[PDB]
Amino acid sequence: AEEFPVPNGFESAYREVDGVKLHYVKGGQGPLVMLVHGFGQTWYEWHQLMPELAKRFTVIAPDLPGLGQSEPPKTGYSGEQVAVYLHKLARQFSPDRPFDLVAHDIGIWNTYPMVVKNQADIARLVYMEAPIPDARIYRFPAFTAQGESLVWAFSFFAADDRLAETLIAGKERFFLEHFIKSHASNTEVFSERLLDLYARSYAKPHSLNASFEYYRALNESVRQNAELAKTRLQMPTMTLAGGGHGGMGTFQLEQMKAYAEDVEGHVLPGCGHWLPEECAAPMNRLVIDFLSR
Amino acid sequence: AEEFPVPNGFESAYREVDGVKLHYVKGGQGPLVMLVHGFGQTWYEWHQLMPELAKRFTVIAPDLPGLGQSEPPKTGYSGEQVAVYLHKLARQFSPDRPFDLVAHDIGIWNTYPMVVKNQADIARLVYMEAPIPDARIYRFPAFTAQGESLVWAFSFFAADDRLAETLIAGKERFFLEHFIKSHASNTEVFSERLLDLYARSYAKPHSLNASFEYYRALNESVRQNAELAKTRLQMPTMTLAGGGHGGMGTFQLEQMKAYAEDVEGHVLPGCGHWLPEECAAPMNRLVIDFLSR
Repeated sequence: AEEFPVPNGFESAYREVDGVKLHYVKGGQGPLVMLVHGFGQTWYEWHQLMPELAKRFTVIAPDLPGLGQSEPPKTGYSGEQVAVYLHKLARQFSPDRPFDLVAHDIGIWNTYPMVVKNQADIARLVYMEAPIPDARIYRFPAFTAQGESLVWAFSFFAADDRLAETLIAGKERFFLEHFIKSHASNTEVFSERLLDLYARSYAKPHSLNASFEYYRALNESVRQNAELAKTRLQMPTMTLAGGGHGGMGTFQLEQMKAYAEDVEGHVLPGCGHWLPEECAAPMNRLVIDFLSR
Repeated sequence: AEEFPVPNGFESAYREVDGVKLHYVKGGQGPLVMLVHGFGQTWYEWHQLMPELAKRFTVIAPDLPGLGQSEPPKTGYSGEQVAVYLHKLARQFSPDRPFDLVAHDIGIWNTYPMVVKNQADIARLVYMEAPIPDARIYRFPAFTAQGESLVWAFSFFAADDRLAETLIAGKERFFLEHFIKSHASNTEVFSERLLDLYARSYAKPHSLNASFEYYRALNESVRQNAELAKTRLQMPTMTLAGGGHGGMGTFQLEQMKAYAEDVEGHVLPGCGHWLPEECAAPMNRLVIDFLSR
């Protein structure tokens, strides 16, 4: 069974990593690039970018532990813990060469530690649409002069007593449409059909819970990154962020500069949080050109 | 049928104000004190204070429009609109002399405009545990190093698509318990019977909706207050805030200083947000003493 349609010429497979079975979609030939999705989604967010990338690279797009068709982690959900799974996965397919990394949203939280701890394993890096967990997250506002703020949901998801699962179970489809669209500038790309696909996946009880566990581990990740960030990233990096409603704007690049010696950043106008879907053409182009240098 | 037990010597009654049937509980003799409840609650949060005050004053405790047993407002839920009803209600009972006003939580939002615009009508003012809606609310953090922040619910409640009603319906009891206790230092005062009563009341579909419409109007209230605030309050005022988990701390007095010329404040150590229930005795004493001067 596949929760989402595999692109022609790609395979859907699984690999056991430290006792956890990870689902991934793989295709193409050449140097490895790993694409890591974020909250509310799965590998499928990369499905339009993958075919073009696979013309030049071996592309692998895993489901984060607990999400999509991947089993929950056995250690925990903090960035440093989850990153081990992803680093090892990538190294199964690129054991003797560095690989490229593209990550979106909590894909960042779940990769940063393995990047900083194995810098020689990472050739080039693309980060989009989310803060690296650090003290800056504590400065985002709970409420804005426009209405709901960008990250109030962090508290919702992190709340005790399984507040979020309890309220959202049975209403996953409704909640996800609200969440995704409220964070979008080009909301029209989120058809009822596409939303059905994403909602069916995260409605799996272990997936709904795993979604929130990432946020419940966020403060732990912040504490981990406080130690880890004493060494800057040395490889070429690019940040992308949406300039429209729901996007991170200049924050993405400004924070990344504290983390990387070599970074070029882009803000995409009229695009919100969901770059691969809201603004496929310019995002795809930026990523492909960057990785193809 | 009464949603909550009326204290001996008080009457539960109704008055039509501008086409809206408002419910209140009234007793005592002497000059009038109006007690205005906030979110999650009704007139009943004042039920311990009322018979002590009723010894020196005529005490009236209304249900806010749409909450408890009061009809929804016919105009709207912004502070300036709601304040009209509460002001006219008070004047029916105290046409010939100024009355006192005690307000908690969103009771503040719903009274400030009528206070600032009718200063001659207000003898003395007590505000506890909530910001007057102004730009300061945009500084509260979405998330904290300890987990869920104090006011992330502002965005949750203000969200469209009836996000809050939709998620909370059928789970009203569960949600209110978590919300109340997460904003309390003294959770023990909230018995299953007490929570049952409050939950039953706000679970009325029009009451559940009314609850969040106050937050959906919050930005409008902030804009209203930006004009109103040009005139400072001149009457004697006191602020109270909880010093423990869930409380506003020093913020309450500090904000009030910018609005009022004559203000004294207290922070109550060991108490959270729900002062009349968590810390009835010291709160009652401070209010009674302040008003009895």
